[PDB]
Amino acid sequence: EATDPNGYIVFCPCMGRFGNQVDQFLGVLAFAKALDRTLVLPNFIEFKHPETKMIPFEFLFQVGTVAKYTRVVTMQEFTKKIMPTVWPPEKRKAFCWTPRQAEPGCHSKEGNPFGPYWDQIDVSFVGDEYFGDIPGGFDLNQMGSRKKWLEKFPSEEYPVLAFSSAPAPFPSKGKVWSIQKYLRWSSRITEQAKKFISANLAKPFVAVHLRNDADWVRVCEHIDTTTNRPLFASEQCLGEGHHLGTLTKEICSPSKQQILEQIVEKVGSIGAKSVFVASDKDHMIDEINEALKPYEIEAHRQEPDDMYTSLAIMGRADLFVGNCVSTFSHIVKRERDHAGQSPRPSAFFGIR
Ligand SMILES: Nc1nc2c(ncn2[C@@H]2O[C@H](COP(=O)(O)OP(=O)(O)O)[C@@H](O)[C@H]2O)c(=O)[nH]1
Repeated sequence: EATDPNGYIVFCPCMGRFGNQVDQFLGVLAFAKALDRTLVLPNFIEFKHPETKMIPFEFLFQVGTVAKYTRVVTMQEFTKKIMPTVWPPEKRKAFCWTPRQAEPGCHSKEGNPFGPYWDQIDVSFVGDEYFGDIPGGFDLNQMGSRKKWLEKFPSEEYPVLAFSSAPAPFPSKGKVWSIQKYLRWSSRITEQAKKFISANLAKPFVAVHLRNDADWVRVCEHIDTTTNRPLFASEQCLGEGHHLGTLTKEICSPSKQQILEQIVEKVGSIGAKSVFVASDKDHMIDEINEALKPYEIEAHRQEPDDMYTSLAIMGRADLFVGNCVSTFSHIVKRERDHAGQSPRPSAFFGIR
């Protein structure tokens, strides 16, 4: 019915894959609340055979729950009710930090997933706006920055702030992690997880995330122990600014030997009766089963490995062993920390 007189934020989760998108989305939630505009829930993005698939927020997560954090609308609602009445085509401007080259601009629809995401909701942009000139950019907790935002893009002139990418830092700040208390798997996904667990995973079970597709080597080449800077999600196991210790290649990219040894250790730590493995490539089922044979238990995977059901299963594990650098693992860690009545235990490869 009524539309928000403070205006709206819509954005493309245009950086990285699902872990990346969620990580920034928590920040966008914090941003929308502080600014006090209603957030249009994004379509998440999945890169497949030839196509870029936009996934409705509500296919993955419950709107009811996220609405307990801040004012939200589904993309379906935005497209049907809000856009036709508050955001006519002549007012559709894109927002980004600073102009860049392909005439310099936001280039909000150049390439993949940029073009397809906006095509999905029949948005073409008629002009660009920049916010990078505001001191502290999208950090609304810098004194004066919020006032400056409301001065530069008032809701009367700009009913919809439409961002080329998430208006949030990457990696996420520690202060926003607990916001994923407000992300709850759709019933569909939770039921797929529950069925796999009851059929295949005698309790208590250890769930492990094996991050090992071809893009990972380069990720872990980033590690230099002398400077010990945060790398993607590493602060999830080493604390903000790595106050707990040193990021190592053993943490980022454990060897097969190290993986098997630590699975065995974690099985023994809980008297586990089964192991679940989620992986982007090599689930190591044969190697793990061989390593677990003296202990008369097995490892199990989904066939095929659906990334969302996999995250949900790892969230329900008695013990989760994740990859500390991975933002995909970070989703599980944050669910285990914040989703429930009380926190459920997590561990990571290479960290004591
Ligand atoms: N099916 C499945 N896919 C995965 C798994 N781990 C990674 N992936 C894929 O690889 C992407 C990794 O990107 P991202 O989620 O941002 O996490 P990060 O790169 O590990 O920080 C995921 O979003 C998935 O598309 C897994 O355990 N199962």
